[PDB]
Amino acid sequence: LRRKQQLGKIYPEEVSSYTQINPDIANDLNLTFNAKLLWPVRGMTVGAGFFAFAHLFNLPYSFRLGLFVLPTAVELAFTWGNKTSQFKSIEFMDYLLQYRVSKALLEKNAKHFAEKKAAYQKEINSSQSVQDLYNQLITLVSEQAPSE
Amino acid sequence: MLDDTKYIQMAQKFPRNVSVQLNKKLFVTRTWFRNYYFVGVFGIFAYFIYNQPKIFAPFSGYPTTVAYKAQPDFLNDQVIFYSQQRQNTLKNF
Ligand SMILES: CCCCCCCCCCCCCCCCCC(=O)OC[C@H](COP(=O)(O)OCCN)OC(=O)CCCCCCCCCCCCCCCCC
Repeated sequence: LRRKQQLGKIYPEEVSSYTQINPDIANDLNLTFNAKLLWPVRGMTVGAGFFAFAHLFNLPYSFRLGLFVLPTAVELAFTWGNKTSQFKSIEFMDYLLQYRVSKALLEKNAKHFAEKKAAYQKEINSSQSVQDLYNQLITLVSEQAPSE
Repeated sequence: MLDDTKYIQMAQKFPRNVSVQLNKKLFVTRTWFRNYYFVGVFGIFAYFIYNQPKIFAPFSGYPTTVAYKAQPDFLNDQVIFYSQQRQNTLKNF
């Protein structure tokens, strides 16, 4: 609740962004938060298959209704709960908060960095991060540069 | 002492070549009735015992978590992420 209050709201773009590290990010966030009503589609499909089997073999309607309810109950039981989903949602929310803070700083300093950005684009043809490039340069200096 | 003479006689002397063919359909029907009354009745209790501890004590099932720190990348309009491994522990009692 604290992290979700700090974040305010979550948009699908950030979920897609975090899909890089958590492919099941949406499947965990849906079980963690009351975003949309979740129907046991797989359980209902299994129940429909059992219903077809019962119709083919002439089983009682009570039996086929029970065999439809049972897979639905199993799906609901395996769906609800799952506090591991809450843990992964906490991780995703931390990632999203950090991303939003960095984005806010970017927007704040866009005008200040506009002028420097043009010469950096006109001088450096690589799109890699300045921090990574500077770390690589520091390593290169530490290795090759003569101590003298 | 109980007068178990007839039962003792039966136990001592029994046929050793008599067998009865079993209706496969009826045997399967009874076995699947047992399977139905097992899954659809006892699985509720078994899954309760298995999962309710996992619902009321989740912190013990997820030992390690990750934390992130972000820095801006203005010249490329990117976001740089630094990760960290932490031991999943309670917070803000
Ligand atoms: C990833 C890959 C996974 C693959 C999974 C594969 C699963 C395969 C499951 C196969 C199930 C086969 C079931 C066959 C049932 C046969 C029943 C039978 O022969 O008896 C028929 C009998 C008829 O009823 P009656 O009232 O006598 O009426 C007369 C009609 N002539 O009817 C009766 O008396 C009632 C019969 C009740 C049957 C109950 C069936 C319960 C099945 C529970 C399955 C649980 C699986 C859990 C999987 C979890 C996975 C995470």
